[PDB]
Formats: sequence, C-alpha cells, structure tokens
Amino acid sequence: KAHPPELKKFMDKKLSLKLNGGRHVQGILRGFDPFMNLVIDECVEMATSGQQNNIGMVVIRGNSIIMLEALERV
Amino acid sequence: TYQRWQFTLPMMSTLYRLANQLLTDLVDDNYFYLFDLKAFFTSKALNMAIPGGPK
Amino acid sequence: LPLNPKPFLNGLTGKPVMVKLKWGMEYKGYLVSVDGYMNMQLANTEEYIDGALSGHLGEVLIRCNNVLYIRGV
Amino acid sequence: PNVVFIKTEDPDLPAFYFDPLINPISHREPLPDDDEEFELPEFVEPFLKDTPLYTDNTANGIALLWAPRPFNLRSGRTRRALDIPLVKNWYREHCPAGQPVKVRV
Amino acid sequence: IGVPIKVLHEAEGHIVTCETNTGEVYRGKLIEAEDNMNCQMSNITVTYRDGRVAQLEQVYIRGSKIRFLILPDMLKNAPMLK
Amino acid sequence: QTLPVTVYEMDFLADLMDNSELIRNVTLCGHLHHGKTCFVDCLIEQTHPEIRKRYDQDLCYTDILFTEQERGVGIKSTPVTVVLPDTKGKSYLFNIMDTPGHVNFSDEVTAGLRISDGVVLFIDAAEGVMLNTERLIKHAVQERLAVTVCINKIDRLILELKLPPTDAYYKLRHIVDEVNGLISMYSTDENLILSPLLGNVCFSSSQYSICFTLGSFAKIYADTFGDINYQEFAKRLWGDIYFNPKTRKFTKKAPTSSSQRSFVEFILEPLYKILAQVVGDVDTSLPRTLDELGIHLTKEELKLNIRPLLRLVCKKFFGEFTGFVDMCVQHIPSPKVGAKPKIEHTYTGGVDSDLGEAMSDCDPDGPLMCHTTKMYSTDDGVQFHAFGRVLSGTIHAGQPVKVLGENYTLEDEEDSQI
Amino acid sequence: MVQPINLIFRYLQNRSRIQVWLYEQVNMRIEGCIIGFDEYMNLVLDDAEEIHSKTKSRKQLGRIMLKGDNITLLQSV
Amino acid sequence: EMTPEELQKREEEEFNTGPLSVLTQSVKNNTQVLINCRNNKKLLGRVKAFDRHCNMVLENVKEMWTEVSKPVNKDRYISKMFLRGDSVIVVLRNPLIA
Amino acid sequence: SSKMLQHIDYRMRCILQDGRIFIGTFKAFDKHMNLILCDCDEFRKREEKRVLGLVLLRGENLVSMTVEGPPPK
Amino acid sequence: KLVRFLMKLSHETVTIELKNGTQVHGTITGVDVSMNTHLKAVKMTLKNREPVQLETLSIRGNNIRYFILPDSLPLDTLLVD
Ligand SMILES: Nc1nc2c(ncn2[C@@H]2O[C@H](COP(=O)(O)OP(=O)(O)OP(=O)(O)O)[C@@H](O)[C@H]2O)c(=O)[nH]1
Ligand SMILES: [Mg+2]
Repeated sequence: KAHPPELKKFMDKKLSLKLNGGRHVQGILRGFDPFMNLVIDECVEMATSGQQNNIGMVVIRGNSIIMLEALERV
Repeated sequence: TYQRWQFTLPMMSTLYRLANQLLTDLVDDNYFYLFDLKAFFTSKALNMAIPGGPK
Repeated sequence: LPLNPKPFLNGLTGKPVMVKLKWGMEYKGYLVSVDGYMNMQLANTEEYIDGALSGHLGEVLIRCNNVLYIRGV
Repeated sequence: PNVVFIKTEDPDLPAFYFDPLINPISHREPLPDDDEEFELPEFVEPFLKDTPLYTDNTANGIALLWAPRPFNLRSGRTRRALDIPLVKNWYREHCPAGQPVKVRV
Repeated sequence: IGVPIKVLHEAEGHIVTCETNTGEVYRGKLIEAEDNMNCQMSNITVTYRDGRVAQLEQVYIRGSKIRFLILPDMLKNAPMLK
Repeated sequence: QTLPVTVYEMDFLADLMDNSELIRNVTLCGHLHHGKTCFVDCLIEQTHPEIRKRYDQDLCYTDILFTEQERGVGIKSTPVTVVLPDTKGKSYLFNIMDTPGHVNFSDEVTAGLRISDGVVLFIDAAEGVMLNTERLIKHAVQERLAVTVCINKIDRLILELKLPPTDAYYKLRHIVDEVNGLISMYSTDENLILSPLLGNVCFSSSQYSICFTLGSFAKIYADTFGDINYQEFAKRLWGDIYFNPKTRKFTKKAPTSSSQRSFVEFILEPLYKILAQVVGDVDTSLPRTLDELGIHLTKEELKLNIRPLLRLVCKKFFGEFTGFVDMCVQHIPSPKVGAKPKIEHTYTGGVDSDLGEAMSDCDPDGPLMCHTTKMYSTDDGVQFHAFGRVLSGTIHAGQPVKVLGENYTLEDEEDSQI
Repeated sequence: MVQPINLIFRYLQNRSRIQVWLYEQVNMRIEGCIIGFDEYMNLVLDDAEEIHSKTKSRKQLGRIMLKGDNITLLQSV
Repeated sequence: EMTPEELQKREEEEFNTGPLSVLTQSVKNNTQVLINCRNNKKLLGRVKAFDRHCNMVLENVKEMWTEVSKPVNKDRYISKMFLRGDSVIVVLRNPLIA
Repeated sequence: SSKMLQHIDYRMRCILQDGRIFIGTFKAFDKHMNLILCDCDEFRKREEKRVLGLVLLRGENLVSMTVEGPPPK
Repeated sequence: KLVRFLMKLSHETVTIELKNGTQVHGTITGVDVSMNTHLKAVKMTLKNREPVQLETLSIRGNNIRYFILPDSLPLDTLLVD
C-alpha cells in the first residue's frame, strides 16, 4: 500500500536537502525507497558554520528530511 | 388476458430455426437501396418510375 | 559474519549492560527479556544522570520511544 | 456499414473459429526486461477464469443477434392474428429472375 | 482514500502556499501531489521565519514536515466537495 | 439562464477556463462511419444524467441539422465543451470538435484542425485503414498536430466475425503497424511511434460504452484485488510477453505450448467472456458472472433486450471513460505549451515578430488576438455567429473589436472594419 | 539505481568507518563500524565512539545497537 | 507480519515471557508502581490493566512535578486515571524494601 | 465516525500544537483528521485576524477543535 | 483493546489533560477507535491562559496525555470483553 515517491524527475541532479536541527547538506540523488530514504553521491556537508566537507556515497533516513531543492534545472 | 410474453433464448433459437422458410436471409439495410419507402415517395413526387417499382 | 541486531538482543540476554535513553540518562542492569518489537525489560538497574548517580529505583521496563541505544559493560 | 456476420453451419465446431471464408492475416516494441521483476500478489487472477470461453448457447445467441423482428427480441406484446403479414417481405424485397410478366405486374 | 486528498489532487496546476514545521512559507504553482502529502512545487516565493524573501524554482516538500496548505478559492465548486 | 442537469457545477467550468494548463483542444476525425458521433454521445451521457439513448435508435446528440438526420451522415463539424475526470480523479476541460468522415466534406476537418492542438483518429477494427484515414493522417501531420489513434468497434471482432483471440490480437497489431507506417512515411520526426505501451492507442466500442487503455484496465485490477502498481502492470500487457503462473512473473519465453500472450490472457479473454455470458447465457449463468464481477442489477434491468442489457453491463463494469482522458492529457499538449508551433505555422510574419512572442505565451491579458474559422447559422437564417479560438487577450461582451479579412495587409488597410 | 538497503549491505560488506547522525541532536555524533541491519533500520556498531560539537570528547561505546527512529545520516569516515 | 492468523494469543504470551510482563505482576500481585512521564512527572499508584499499547488504568495515585523561583516538587492526589502509553518515559515496579 | 458528519459546514475553531487558531467552515475530513476548511481566519497571541481562504490542515499538527458559529446560508 | 473500553463510558463528567498542559472538564460523549474524543459542556482551562466555556469540543486522540475519572465508576464490571 506504501507507494514510492515520484523522484524520477530529480534523478542524477544536484540537490540540497534540509535536515531537522537547521541542518543543510548537498549532493547528487542516486535513488530512493518507498520510505523516502535517499542515497546521495558526492555528498558535501556544508553546515551552518560555513565550511564545506565532501564525504561521498551516503544514506539519509527520510524521517529527518524537511525539504528538497533542485539546484540544477530538472 | 394473454397480453405480454417473454421467452428464453433456446426457445427463440428453435422458433427461428423452424421458421426459416417465411423469413429472409438479409443482414443489413444495404439491401433496399433506392427500393424503400422514401425512394418510392421521391419517385411519386417526381412522377418517374423506378425499374421494378410502382407507377 | 552477518550479525543482525535481533539475534544480538536475543543472544546476549542476561549480561549486565547499560541502556542510554533519548534524554541522556543511563540505566545499568542485566537484560531480562526483549520482544520482536524491541521493547526491553531489565532488572535492578541503576540511574546515571549524565554519568552521575542519583538514587535507587528498581527494575525497569523501557519502551521503543524512549531509548537511544544499548551498549555493553 | 456492411455487416460481416457469418452463419454457423456446424453445431460441433467451437463458436469462435477462424472460418476460411475470412481472408488470412499476414503475420509478421519497447518491452521492459525480465530482471526488473514485477510480482503480482498470490490471490490475483484474471477475470472470470472459472467460466469457459463458450457454451452450447453462445453461437445460437450470436445468430439471434442478427435475426429479423421479432426473432431478435426476448419480450414483447401479443398481436392479433390478422395483423401479421406473412408475405410482406416476399413482395417487399425484389423480383426474382425468370418470373413471367403478370408476376412482375 | 478520503475527500481532502482528492481536493489536494484537484489543486495541482494552480497556485497554493504551504507552511511546514520549520515555519517557512512556500508560495507557488503546485506541480504534483500524491496520496501522502509529498508536494512537488515550482516557481516558489520563500518566506523564512525572520523575513527573508527568496526565489526557489524547484521544491519537493516531504509531507511529514508539513503543517498545512492554503488552496485557491474557486475549489468550493469542485465536484467532490458538492 | 436555463440549463440541463449536469454532474458538475457551471461555475466550476467558468473558473476552469482561466488556467490554460488544464484545457485541451482536441479534434476527433477519421473515415466515414467509424464511430465518432456515438463516442461523443457516450461522453455527453457520461456528463449528463438526464440524457439517455433510446433502446432502438442511436442518440446522435451532436447531429443537430435535419439533413444529417435524414441522410445519416455527418455534414457539419460541431463543437462541444465538457469537463471530464481522469483516472486519478482530476477534472479537465475538453473542447471537442466532431468532424465528418466523408471525403467530400474534408474541408470541414481542415477548419477544425486550425483551431485545435491534437488529433484523435477513430479506426474501425473490422474494416481497418481506409482512404480518408490515410488522407487525414497526412493532413494532420502536415498541419503539425499531435496524433493519437483510437480503435473503435472491437465488438465486430467478437459478435460479427466470431474471431479467435490471438487472431483478433493479430488484426489489432496489423492495424497499429499500418498506422505507424503511414505516420513514418510523411513525418521526419522519429518520436511519433504509436503503441499501447506508451499510452498512445485506445480501444473502444461506442455502441456498448467500452473504452480502455492498458492503464485503465490495470486500474480495474487495482480496484478489484488491490496492492498492484497499475502504472507498472500496464507496461507489460502488450507484445510478446507471457505470464508464468508458477513464478508469478512476466517472461519473454513460452512456459507451455498453450501459453497465450499477456494481452490475450488478462484483457481480451475476459472481454470475450463478458460479452458471451451476456449474449448467449442470459438465462442460466449470467447472475453467477454478475455476482463474480461484483455487479448488481435490478430485476427490471434483467428483463431488457440483449443490446441494452449488454450496454448496461459494460457501463456498470467499465464506467467512466478515463483512458481517453489520460491519452488526451498525456499526448496532446495544452495551449500554453503548444502555442509556439501554432504561431509559427499559422501566423503571417513568423513567430520571431514582436506580437508573435506575445502570443506564444498564451497571455489572458494584453493584446486581443482571435482567429475565427467557422460560421454557424441561427434557427431563422437571418444572421450568423462566428466561431474560432482566442489566441491571446480576453474578449468581452459589448467590447468594440476590429475585424480583419483575408485581404488585409499593413500596406493596404482596406479589408478591415470596426 | 541504488536503493539504501543495498548500500547498507555494501557497508556491512566493506566494514567501513560509518559515522551516524542523530535526529534533533545537532552536536553529538557517533563513529562506528556497521555489522547488520533489519527491516526498520536498527543498526549495530562494532567500535562506536561519541564526538560532540562544543565539547568534542571521544568516549568509548563498544558494540551498540542504535535504533531506527533516532538516526539521520549514515556517512563514511 | 508473518503471522496472519485470527487466533492471536501471542499478545498475552507477550504479557508472560516478554517485556510487558512487568505490568502483569502489578495486575496480579497488586504492587505499587512508579511512572516517569514525558513532561517530567512522577506518578505513584496501582495499575489495574493495560494493553499492548500500554494504555493503562490506574487507581489511588499521587503524582508529582517540580516548579521553577528555584525548583520545588509539588504533589497532588487523584483517585483514578487512564494513561495513554506513548506519554511515558519509564514504568517501574517498586522494589521490596522490607 | 458520524460525530464529524454532524459537524459538517459548522464555523469551527481549531487549536494547533504551537497554539495558533484556525477558524473555518468545516467542509471535509478523513480518517487521519486532515481538514478542508473554507474562508479561514488565523488568530495568534498580539491578536490579529489573518485571512487564509481554503486551508488543507494536516492531522499531525491538530490538537483540539471546537464550534464557534452556525453554517451560513 | 482498552480504547474499546473507553466508548463504554459515555455521559460521564471527566477531565482530560493534554500534552500541552491544557485541562478540560466536561461530560464525555463520543470515543473513536483512535481515541478521538467528542465532548460537551466544556470548561477548558488552557495552560498560562484563562479558563473558558465551550459547548462542543473535539480532541484528536494523539495529543492526549491522560484522563481523570470520578470516584463512582464501577470499572470491575466494565473491563469485560
Ligand atoms: N457494432 C458496432 N457498431 C457501432 C459502434 N459504434 C457505432 N456503430 C454503428 O455504426 C453506425 C454509424 O455510427 P456513427 O457514430 O453515426 O458513425 P460516424 O462515425 O458518426 O459517421 P460520421 O457521420 O462520418 O461521423 C451506427 O449504426 C452506429 O450504431 C460499435 O462500437 N459497434
Ligand atoms: Mg458522424
């Protein structure tokens, strides 16, 4: 009954995510599940301090996701 | 009073099979072309004669 | 060696461990029972508020929406 | 449009049969791959699979679909017996060939 | 499925404005919406909690963090609401 | 003003015209006698509760002249404006132009293709591709409109030819292949491949209210059994793909020699069984089938004749025509999107002019630009009403406007009036 | 494409230095080495350690079982 | 869930060998229970019954919370309560002081 | 759930989790307490009347509802 | 289920304290399976605000902290399935 989210429009694009405690992150979307857990390649950190830290291939749980922002035109 | 009737489909199939002599083998109104009531009324109003039709 | 958390909680039941909650307080006790829903029951535990002892309370049932994690020793 | 209905001459044939009166169809797409496996649930079946494709009353019911009035009905009113022309189709259709002159008149 | 989700699917293509749990107000044209409240929106004017006005052209809001949405006023003649 | 009873409010149709993304301009065409006006009748009966077909005659709601009623053919292309829901439940505004299919009235179609953006071509499943269908494919492609094809009269594969299921599938596939060939002969664009896999081809029977694509029949499966992604299940009900009942999967090879294709196994044989149990077995096994499909009929509804009962059973089963709305939304552009090739092809002076870029946005305020192509008479025949589309601006009742004729230029300024 | 549970399976194959973020806890993060998961994303860590943001005192945690309803980001190093 | 059966008596075997059995002794032996709940309150009383959602019924309870001035703990008596199960930190069987 | 079928078209007040006030005509509801309210006004505490219109409220942020006014004609 | 227990206690003057600290004194009318409580004769004392009178109240069942029942309720014959 759990329908997957239509994130086909945002595949392989540069998007910035907002997380719970005023947190911010960026990177390339690579896939999803029907629980909106997101895999992100080339993940740079970009906290509220102002310094940028690349990590790589990461997984964000969907419960702390606030908003998606497509920097590249989809 | 014997006014209305309704049957079943094998009954209608059998009564259609028995009556095959008094019926035509037509399927569509591509027959009677220029040989129906309206063409006969048109030939009536124009005072012409269809070949096979009335005068 | 794939060790899932469910045989971890159904295998080491009885060892003196410490659970740590969402509020930051810590319960030292040995695990009595645990279900598939991951509610937990531990006996004769002790209360550390930020590492500092507060008092004696007893044996504790802990619920899913209160726990942070479960570590050993 | 030309009704292309074909009459049934053998009761032992299936009702849906490729009659050789019909001209043959001269035989010869983005299909997805088998590995992205779409699995249906177990109790999902095609519709009406318990009923057969045809019964004994199917071809007769199709033949009565193109029958003249009243043989295409299944309910109606009774008519008084002098108001049923049994010969109206005969002189309404056409003249058969080879009839004498007085028959055409 | 109930009535408000069908009203949400009816408001696609028009201009709606949503406020989420982070106090941010996003106004613009709703593109897509599902049974759950995952809303894909475009041409977005953004009002933060402090008051900064931003322009974000592709936004995808998770339905869990949403407080509420504000719909157009001509949907009171929609068929499912009558 | 007085109006018949309609399932939607008229204020909703008044407020839906303001959004040019939810409007579609569609022209229905095809060869003579392939089922255009009866499909329009089915849409009108879908939108109006009080308009019903007679049990013996066709309705012909959009044949309003007496010449069309005495000849039985279409003479004048007639417009209609309705609001229809799709599969997902969203309401859409349709402007539908019914054009005649006779060849000598082909000028009635060219006046209809000027004021519209998409083409729906009706093809008889029994006869196939004919003369005027082949001419209208060329004429609709060269006028740069989107093309979708609906295959009407599929019950002539069932109740007239009495044709086997895989042979009817081969007939439908041969029709679709000939349509793809006639598309590819005149087009230079390779993205015009028509197939039911793309949601581009519909199947219909106008006489008994049958209309489905793959997605709508998959939605019927999803409403009957549940927990099935219908948009993914509809992607594998066409072509050489087979259901393997042991693994419950879709494989491209034959499990047995008696294995049928997926379109035959899941769609076409239930249609044969519904029509067969209505026609041949109304007396013995029809209540068992109607109890199995979840359809309840009144006892007076069971005593009808065979053709209205078959129309009633197919109308209770299939219901609203959501697949046609899905096709016309997915594959026919809105006038906000498709305004640029319309201005590029139909407006003198090119789209690169100053007014062409203003008309390419479909701006409801600004310069008023309208193009009237058709003239309709009243009941008395003393005055005419113009009929066209509004390219830009907003026209108002009582507004003084300027009428420009076909001999007008900027140099002359003679063929003009206020 | 990549789904996240196959990448968690790749993480337990690689036994990488997985740093986990937390829901509503912007300061306190945990380094660890993953072993196994479940259907609700409960995660065991072999050698976990605690790193704050204002204090930054690394304390030993050992093999922990961190729940699914607390985690935010599963990043490496 | 891989157990779709209608004869579902695992939730009371949950109440016997599982974690929730702590409450059942306080159903059967009728002991005193102490409850720490989400806005920092301490509820001491006697629970009658409960469910898998820990929706409990309590009787003859004293519940305390502190106020800040500087934090002083106040108490009040309630004869009978219904307590929703997501509104708790912990449930505590009080030990045998003797 | 006919107690909300009795509440149809009433001018009702709605209290959020943060303490704000949504006053609107009760048009539609569901099982997750998602509200369709037409001609809505927001009250917060300094008091101000903030006109909204047609509001789709999510059930996760609604605490309690009460009735203020009769349905208009 | 104890929530099915809660709909057997209609027309009783109980109080409800929610997760915001708001207290409601009133006669209970309707209980849903998700504990959606429909109340009448409402004395609503909100935390750090003034108590008010209300005629019909509708509390969503998630935000309930606890209930308080009067002294004269025989629950020993009401917890029978
Ligand atoms: N068997 C069958 N006959 C149909 C179907 N749809 C229409 N017809 C019949 O075919 C005849 C012509 O239908 P129309 O809809 O009038 O044909 P048309 O396409 O409007 O012809 P134009 O005037 O050229 O537009 C009528 O007798 C219809 O009842 C169908 O689905 N099946
Ligand atoms: Mg016609």
